[PDB]
Amino acid sequence: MDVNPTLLFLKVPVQNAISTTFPYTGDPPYSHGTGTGYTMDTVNRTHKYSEKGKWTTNTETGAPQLNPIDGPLPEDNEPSGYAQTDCVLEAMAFLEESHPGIFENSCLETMEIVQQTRVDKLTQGRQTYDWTLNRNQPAATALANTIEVFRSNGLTANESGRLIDFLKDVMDSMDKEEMEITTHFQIGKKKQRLNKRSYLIRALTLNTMTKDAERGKLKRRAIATPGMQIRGFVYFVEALARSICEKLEQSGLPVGGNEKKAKLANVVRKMMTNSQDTELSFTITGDNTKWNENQNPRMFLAMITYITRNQPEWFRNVLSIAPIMFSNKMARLGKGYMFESKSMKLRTQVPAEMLANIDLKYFNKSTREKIEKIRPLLIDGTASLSPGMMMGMFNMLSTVLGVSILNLGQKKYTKTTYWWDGLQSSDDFALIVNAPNHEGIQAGVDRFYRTCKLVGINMSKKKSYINRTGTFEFTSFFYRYGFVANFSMELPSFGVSGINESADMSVGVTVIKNNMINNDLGPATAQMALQLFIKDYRYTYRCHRGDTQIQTRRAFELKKLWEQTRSKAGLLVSDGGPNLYNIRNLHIPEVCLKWELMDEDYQGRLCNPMNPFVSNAVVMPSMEYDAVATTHSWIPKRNRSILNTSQRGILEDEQMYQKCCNLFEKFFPSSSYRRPVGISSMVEAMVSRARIDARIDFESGRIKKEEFAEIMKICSTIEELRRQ
Amino acid sequence: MERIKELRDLMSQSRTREILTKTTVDHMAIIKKYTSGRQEKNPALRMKWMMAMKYPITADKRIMEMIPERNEQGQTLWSKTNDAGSDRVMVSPLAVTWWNRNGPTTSTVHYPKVYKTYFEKVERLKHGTFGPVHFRNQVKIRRRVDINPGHADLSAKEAQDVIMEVVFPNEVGARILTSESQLTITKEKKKELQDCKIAPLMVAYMLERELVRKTRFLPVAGGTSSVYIEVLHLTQGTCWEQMYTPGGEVRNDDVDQSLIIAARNIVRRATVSADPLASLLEMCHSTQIGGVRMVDILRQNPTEEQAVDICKAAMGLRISSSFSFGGFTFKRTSGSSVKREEEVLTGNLQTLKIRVHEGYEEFTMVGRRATAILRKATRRLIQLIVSGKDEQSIAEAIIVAMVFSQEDCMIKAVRGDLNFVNRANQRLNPMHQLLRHFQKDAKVLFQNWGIEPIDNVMGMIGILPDMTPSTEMSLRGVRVSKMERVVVSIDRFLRVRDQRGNVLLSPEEVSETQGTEKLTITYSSSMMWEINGPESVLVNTYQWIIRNWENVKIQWSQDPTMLYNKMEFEPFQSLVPKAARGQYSGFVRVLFQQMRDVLGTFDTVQIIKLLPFAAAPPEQSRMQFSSLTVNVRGSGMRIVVRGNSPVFNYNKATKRLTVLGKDAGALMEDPDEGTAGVESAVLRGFLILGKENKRYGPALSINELSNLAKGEKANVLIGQGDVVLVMKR
Amino acid sequence: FEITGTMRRLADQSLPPNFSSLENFRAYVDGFEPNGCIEGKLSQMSKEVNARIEPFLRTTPRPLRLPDGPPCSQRSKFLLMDALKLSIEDPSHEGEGIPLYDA
Amino acid sequence: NMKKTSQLKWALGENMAPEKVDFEDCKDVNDLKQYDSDEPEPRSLACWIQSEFNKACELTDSSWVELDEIGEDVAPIEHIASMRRNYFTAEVSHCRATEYIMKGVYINTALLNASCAAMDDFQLIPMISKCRTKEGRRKTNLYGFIIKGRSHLRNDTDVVNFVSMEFSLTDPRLEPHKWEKYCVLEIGDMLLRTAVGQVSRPMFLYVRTNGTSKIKMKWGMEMRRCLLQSLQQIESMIEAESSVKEKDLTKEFFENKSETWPIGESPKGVEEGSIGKVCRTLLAKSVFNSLYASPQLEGFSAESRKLLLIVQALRDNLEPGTFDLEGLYEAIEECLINDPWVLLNASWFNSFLTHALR
RNA sequence: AGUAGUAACAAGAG
RNA sequence: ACCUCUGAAUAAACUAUU
RNA sequence: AUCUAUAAUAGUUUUUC
Ligand SMILES: *O[C@H]1[C@@H](O)[C@H](n2cnc3c(N)ncnc32)O[C@@H]1COP(=O)(O)OP(=O)(O)OP(=O)(O)OC[C@H]1O[C@@H](n2c[n+](C)c3c(=O)[nH]c(N)nc32)[C@H](O)[C@@H]1O
Ligand SMILES: [Mg+2]
Repeated sequence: MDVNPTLLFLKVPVQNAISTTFPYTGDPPYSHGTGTGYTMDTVNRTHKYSEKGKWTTNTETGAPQLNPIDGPLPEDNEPSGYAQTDCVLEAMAFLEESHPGIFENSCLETMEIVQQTRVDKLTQGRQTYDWTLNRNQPAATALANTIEVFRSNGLTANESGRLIDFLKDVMDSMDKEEMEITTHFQIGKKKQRLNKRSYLIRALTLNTMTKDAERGKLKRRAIATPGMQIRGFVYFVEALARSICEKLEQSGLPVGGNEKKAKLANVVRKMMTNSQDTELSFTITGDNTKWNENQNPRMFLAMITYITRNQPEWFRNVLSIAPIMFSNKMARLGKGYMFESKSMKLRTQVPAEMLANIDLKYFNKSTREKIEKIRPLLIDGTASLSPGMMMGMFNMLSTVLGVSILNLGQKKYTKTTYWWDGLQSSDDFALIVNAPNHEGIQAGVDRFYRTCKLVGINMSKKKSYINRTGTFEFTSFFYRYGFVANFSMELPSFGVSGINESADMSVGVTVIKNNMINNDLGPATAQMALQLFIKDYRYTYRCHRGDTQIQTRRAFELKKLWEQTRSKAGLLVSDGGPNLYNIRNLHIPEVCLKWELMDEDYQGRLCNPMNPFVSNAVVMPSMEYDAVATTHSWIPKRNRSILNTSQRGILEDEQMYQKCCNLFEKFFPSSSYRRPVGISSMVEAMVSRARIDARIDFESGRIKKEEFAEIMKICSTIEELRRQ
Repeated sequence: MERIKELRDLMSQSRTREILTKTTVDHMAIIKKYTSGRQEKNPALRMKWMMAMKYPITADKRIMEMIPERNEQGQTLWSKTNDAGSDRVMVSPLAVTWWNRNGPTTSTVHYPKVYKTYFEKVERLKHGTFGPVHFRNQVKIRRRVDINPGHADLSAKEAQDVIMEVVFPNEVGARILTSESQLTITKEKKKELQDCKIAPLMVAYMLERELVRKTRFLPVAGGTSSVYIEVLHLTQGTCWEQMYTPGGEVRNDDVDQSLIIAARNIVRRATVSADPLASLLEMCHSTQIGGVRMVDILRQNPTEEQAVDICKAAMGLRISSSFSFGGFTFKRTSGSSVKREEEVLTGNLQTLKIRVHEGYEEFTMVGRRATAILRKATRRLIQLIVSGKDEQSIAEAIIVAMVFSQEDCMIKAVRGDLNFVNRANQRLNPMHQLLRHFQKDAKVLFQNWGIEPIDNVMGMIGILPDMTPSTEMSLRGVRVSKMERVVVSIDRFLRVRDQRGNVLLSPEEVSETQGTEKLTITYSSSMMWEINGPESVLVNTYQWIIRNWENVKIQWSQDPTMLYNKMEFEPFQSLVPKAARGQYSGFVRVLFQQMRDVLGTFDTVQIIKLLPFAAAPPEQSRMQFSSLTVNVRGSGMRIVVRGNSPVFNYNKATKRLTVLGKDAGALMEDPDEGTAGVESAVLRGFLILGKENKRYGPALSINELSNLAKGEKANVLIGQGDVVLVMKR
Repeated sequence: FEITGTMRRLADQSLPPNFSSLENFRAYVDGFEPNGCIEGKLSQMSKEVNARIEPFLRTTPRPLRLPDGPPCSQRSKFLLMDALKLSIEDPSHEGEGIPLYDA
Repeated sequence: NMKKTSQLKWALGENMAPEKVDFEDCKDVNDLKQYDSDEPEPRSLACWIQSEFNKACELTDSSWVELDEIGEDVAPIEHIASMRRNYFTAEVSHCRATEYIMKGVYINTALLNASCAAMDDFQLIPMISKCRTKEGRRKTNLYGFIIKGRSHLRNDTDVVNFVSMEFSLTDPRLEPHKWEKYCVLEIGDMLLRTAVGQVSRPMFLYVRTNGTSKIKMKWGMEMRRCLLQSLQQIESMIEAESSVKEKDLTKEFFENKSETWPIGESPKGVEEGSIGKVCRTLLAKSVFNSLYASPQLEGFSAESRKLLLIVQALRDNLEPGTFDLEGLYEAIEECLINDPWVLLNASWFNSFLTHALR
């Protein structure tokens, strides 16, 4: 008998065994070399989707720009970016007419957000494309470099600390004739002076790379990293789009998890109830083909212009900057290529900046065609990409556009016997169509498809299907008269997370508990998951039981600790103790779970604030998944690859930054608890605080006049040093 | 002194002086997050890779003096190599496990105080009581539940301001504590933490764990309080329920809320029984709320609620015929009402349904800071006489009275983005939303309410829209002044009459809202779902029909009258709209009778779907039904008579009946099932013969079949986009 | 927050084709009212741009086409159904003794 | 540490990477060109992968996993969970897929630890597994040896070369196409007994050069999640039946074996197995997903899930309709190139289509 | 050779 | 050639925990 | 009855020829 696991679906409905279709136990696919090929493919495809548009040369950067707006109406079902501006404006108008006041109230909330947001909002995130180095940097590091460069060039409006003032500084930098930077090499500092067009090309540039560890995709794809100049504008536009989306029932963003599932189920059931019993109902499990390569920044500018009608001019300008910068964007080509000589047995890296005027004999046929197609667009080492939204940006504004198209499906707008509605999340959608008969269903689907074509939305025919309402798929959630559990999606979360011993134990037990609550993880499987996690935890951290003879480097110390302990159950698993977790106590931290079983001296050593592994007191170092800090809350080593580069002065600079920050925290105790705000310098703020505190201590008699005078003398000395 | 000396030291060095001068306080956060780049992408892989290294762990440079370089076996515990970007050194995990057995020992006596929440969890689990495990048809519902209760009358921002005031008095900025709750908690924690010897940051984190509320959406069954949410993995499953009571002390407001929920469920279920009083009594004696018998709670709980008072009166207890509305205790001195749903258009152009109380009534309002006498008619305030304490108390009383009056002016006074659905599209109580909106800013409400001259009666003062004591003109029908349980008898139909003989309460006065309990409500009887939510009621009713299909089918064939009178259908009948119960019952009984007289037209699924609707006393009308409505969380969910439905879909491939998305069980094919496509339980007086037949002209609708006569075959658009041939017997 | 200079020039090139300045486009949008634009565009659009629904019957789907070529070869990191083990009776738990000694 | 001999230097790919130079100093080289970035060579589905999966689903005579301890049971639900977990562990510890899990976890753990510890050394790594026989006595097994090459791994995809020497009794000449990557030796004559007599069979050593990366080694070390993936689905089915039966059906499923699920096919037709058979089959499927992880598998799974959903909608009488079904088929078939596991999955999908539409 | 798959590794840098 | 260093951080939303 | 704290970390989701 040949074993056929797929035959299980003959009796178990596919949604009820959907976990079997996710092979998430093996390693995900990765990208090995460069991303230049994928980036060039994306640029060529984006320009191909708009090839019948109008070509212009940008007067400020010189980049050729393709404009598909108001292009010819398509005659086939191929993807295209020929969105009609009047159709988009009419969709926005009807969305506003069906939900009166949505844009006005969203604009009020966004005005409050714009006026109140601080500059350090930009540090939230992993990487930002640093134009001063032509590569990705940590968001805080990129922001610090940009601020230092702006200060050296007399652009100091960001000293207010507000994000909008930083955006004003960006706008002012756009008008500087020359921007100066500083470069390091093999470690001295050199000044480089960009010109206006060079800086403008750098500021409009988004970095590109490949996406690693992506599930369900046979082929790799390119992704983007926004630069420092555009991040604030994108944040403000997305804040407005979020305010709009919060007021829309069809929106799939920004609600996630159980709240999202409940909202979607309620919306679907409301649609079912509003449907007459004497009419057919069909749901479309729909995807869109190349949503971000067909949507145009000019249409987003039009949407923002319609949304911000009757608003103050400054608000309209600050919202409009982002689509304007996105319609003049450049794309970094990437690493380039590597060339291999078989006879001479050598390999070499070809930078992407040489692809403008490199001989085409080296490349193969497909890459040569890519380079030939993209060479007219190449400028200053980047590619001109006017059409398209690059990658994972303006998702909620895309949701707004999709919801407007869905909203166009009321009977007041269709003006016929059919109507539609559904769900929208960025580009993914689900559509419910009602009609007296099948002809009406076909007509409604056709009208939805053609309206989407008008606004530049192409429904992926090969990835969409339609059936009677009751089952659909939306944003990887499988609905079979209700959302079903999908355990395989959370399966990679089980295991040793890799923070430290205490945090990893907490993560393991919390993941088991959360999957019991949410993903229908049964009690027996929860116990087995706990056993497997304990096994992996003991193997990973070399913390097997003391009464075992697993030969590790740590086994002798654990044996010694086990021998001298009286109450073995009190030892943590990190110390070789037993596992006391079961279903009933998954929610309890380990140190608290076995606190009363510990020896007094072992407990005193474990929870000793004067231990070197963690920076009547308690152990404190950012204590995620670590309720009680012990000696097991240590911090692993950082990567040392930067010591071989020219950026190794950043280590000394950050050491001095940490020193100054800790000294400041010595003056403002609440600084760590809540982020301090202020335009004054650190030394000035500290001196003022010291003076007021010394005066108060003298007044209340906590210190004597001699100490007050000494503090005043030291403050005067610091003031003297401050100027010089 | 040490701080200023260290600052003077840093200002002497060139680079530190540059950092201290050129960096503002706003940019201090940016330089604090400043880093060379922690190249962490796959932390699990990185940890597995680093644990194979000699020294994967960093430690402060004091370890070279606090821990020896080598242990007894000579294994190295630390190295002098410094970590990147710091002066910390590289150490082995052997150093940590050596410290845990040889390091200096300190006194860990303050740890239970600092981490009181986790040890509180430990104590609650330690003293908890486990009951039996019941395998049931669980119906979980995604709802917002609290995982960290925090403090009752506080929000996250208010709690943070209180914490800043308590721990960092000189860093509060411009905030001034206004709410009396904030002042009380601040004084209490300042006194409790006076002369405390813990680090201020740790104290702030303790107060955050103690005072900051946190709520999340979870698929929850049973109680939604924090003590039950923290053990939700333990107590609730997909097919089982574990009876459990936390060992701590239960908050009394949770008890009040759960008692209200249970009383409402019990009263609504009892209203449809033959003898409501006996059913209510036997249900109250079988109900537990958080491990406590319901009767004991009723005997020791002073909760002002209609269903709670009906439950009390049924047991001979004295009741106070009162209720709560917007923080005030209302009591109807005289008058009567009948509820009526009326659709209204809000000021911000929103359409919503409001339960409108008809009739003229008089009330007395009692609050912690104000008192009023209220007289009203249908959506019209006759007069209001407030005698509050200060300006804000009288303002709040006036706002509450205006919202209670359901005045169309109040509805049209709504401005801004006032939402009447949840963030998860769950319908909210309109009155509560209006209260919360007008308690934030009521200038527009007072402006649009109107004005009225006063006649200077008894010296009672007038009130102006900007809250001033005028003596000439006042708000329309508003006047300003200056500053008990009763034995009852309850009828067989739960009608509560005072000793004189006047009616005080009735089942119709019980709210139709279907809420959820803070504390798990355990019901012990044959049907453990008898007082459960509508989804569980529907699923369990159809599963009960499925499991008992043999004898139910036999009874339906032989003695339908006793089958229709089963007590199991009564929780279902509590969901059918009251006005339509008789019509649905009569229609379904006629369908069943036709199904019996037409042999071979025996559709098992049709009988199972339509049986629970026949449990009501039948009313005979000629109206046809294509669908029957069932109230589920306020929205009438239709069950389509022919074909599948959102509530009731039967899958012929799996033979598995699914209700509201919950599996209810698998049917088995009867030998007498009609494998001929002939239907007799779809139209009240018409028998479906087959598919479309063009010979008999165009298709018509179900609602126009009266003109047809005996044997007149016709085509009807019955069902979802289908046309079939029907004939009249 | 004023758009001037380079930003103004970029804004003047971020519009639909028939607009020359951002002020003109803003004036057009501010005075815009929906006047049968979508209906007219739908009438102009050809009937070949449609989403025709093809029924998925039991006779509709076809078997997947597996590629033709030389037969596939084993690629696992170790043998699975052909592995041979030389076993000893060692009363020790998982990973206790020295691997080389056991080997 | 093995001596860096010529045979090991060849077998472990020593000095096989070309010298990294500058484009300035080599641009004039005649054959200098872009790396070979062609598509994978297509391969056809062979019968041995189905036999491998059939053998991975079987019941062994030894227990292959020694699960750790948990806290004592206090709640009644904890006792019910312990009973169900006893059934699950009895089913899953005696499955060949569990032996594969343990073997892979040990091999990948040893490889990763050696790779980090000895960057520039050739380490000899025995392939060791532990089991408990039917009579409960511990037993240590040796499958063969692994020699690790250098492991100066910078990226997560950087390859460390290793040589795998593994004992076997399978003659490589019966299915030569399966062992194209191997050099098979004959190192001895092992004496087996069938029923009563001693039979002499050759003992082969399957030697090949292979490679892996840090990410692959990590996901091999984490191979014990296949147990969770199989058991969660099994318990979901059990609890789904218990919900409508209003009682625990674990014992009824595992002992009475009354409820069966179609799990395979024979010349007669579809064959149905018990709950334990389904558990072992799902475990083997998850284990093979772990052992044969490839982008082709990911693409095929994601693209064929849609077709499964469409077929399910057809079976539910929901009148499903497509728009570009041929496009969906092309997207699915784009992922069927040369991976035996994906080709077997495609054959399974074809069989499912044949059975699900008649 | 092998891993692998649209581009890489089969050590890199000083 | 010895020697020395090093083993590699997309966006948005969400979820979990602190 | 309502109910997006702030921040940090990890995880999850988001495909043309
Ligand atoms: O949490 C819910 C409930 O448990 C809680 N609650 C109720 N009672 C108490 C007490 N006594 N202490 C603490 N908490 C309590 O408040 C929540 C109520 O939610 P919900 O059930 O959705 O609201 P309810 O259905 O009770 O309606 P509500 O708007 O709150 O009104 C309550 C009460 O007022 C009656 N009523 C309103 N109006 C306008 C009336 C009228 O004009 N004439 C008469 N006779 N009654 C009127 C409502 O019908 C209810 O009886
Ligand atoms: Mg989709």
